[PDB]
Amino acid sequence: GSVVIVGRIILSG
Amino acid sequence: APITAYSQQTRGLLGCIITSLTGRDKNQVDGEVQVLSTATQSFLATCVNGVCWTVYHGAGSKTLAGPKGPITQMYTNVDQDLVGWPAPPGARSMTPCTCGSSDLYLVTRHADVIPVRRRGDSRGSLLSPRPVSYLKGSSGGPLLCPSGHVVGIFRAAVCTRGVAKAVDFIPVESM
Ligand SMILES: O=C(N[C@H]1CCCCCCC[C@@H]2C[C@@]2(C(=O)NS(=O)(=O)C2CC2)NC(=O)[C@@H]2C[C@@H](OC(=O)N3CCc4ccccc4C3)CN2C1=O)OC1CCCC1
Ligand SMILES: [Zn+2]
Repeated sequence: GSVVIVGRIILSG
Repeated sequence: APITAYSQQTRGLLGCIITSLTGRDKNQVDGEVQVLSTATQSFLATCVNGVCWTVYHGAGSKTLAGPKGPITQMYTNVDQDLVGWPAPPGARSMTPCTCGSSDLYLVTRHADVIPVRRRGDSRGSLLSPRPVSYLKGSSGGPLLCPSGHVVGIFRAAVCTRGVAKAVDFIPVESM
């Protein structure tokens, strides 16, 4: 199978 | 450096098993750090200069699910435990570090930003030790300088008797 983007980390500052 | 992070899940497990089998991702990709998953393990990726970078011990040689089908690994360096895919549109790339600062900040999958003191090309120490279970699944996550640029991605936890005291990482120059 493939690797899947299941989320993200939003950065700030 | 007032660097903070916030994690947003964009998929459940059923949607992950399905997108994994197909290789086709319907979702719109945003952000610079991606939370990755094969159906069976989960880790991080960091987009830098066009490429979505992560660890080999996580991704293997697997393809990444993309808008118009499976994306083949353009880059694989098993010697360095690094893989990359050309970033899918929407994935913004981080700017590589300039200040050459030794005060680093590791971003984990739990949206925490951990102070790290650079000790060499690939090594930094945790100012506060962390439990091993706490860092698991954060490989691929960036180490940022105080201004907020990428100096590398988290590869391995350096432990002293069951507790992580330092981090080993792939430098940006290696990518
Ligand atoms: O071997 C370790 N330490 C282990 C400790 C394992 C206990 C779990 C610690 C927790 C956190 C750590 C970031 C992480 C992880 O979350 N991985 S994950 O859960 O995302 C996985 C993708 C799904 N990587 C690890 O778990 C690595 C993997 C394994 O090491 C590698 O496969 N490396 C070792 C580092 C290295 C260095 C140069 C060339 C190749 C390699 C390959 C042991 N590891 C390790 O980190 O340290 C050595 C190597 C560098 C300094 C001494
Ligand atoms: Zn910098």
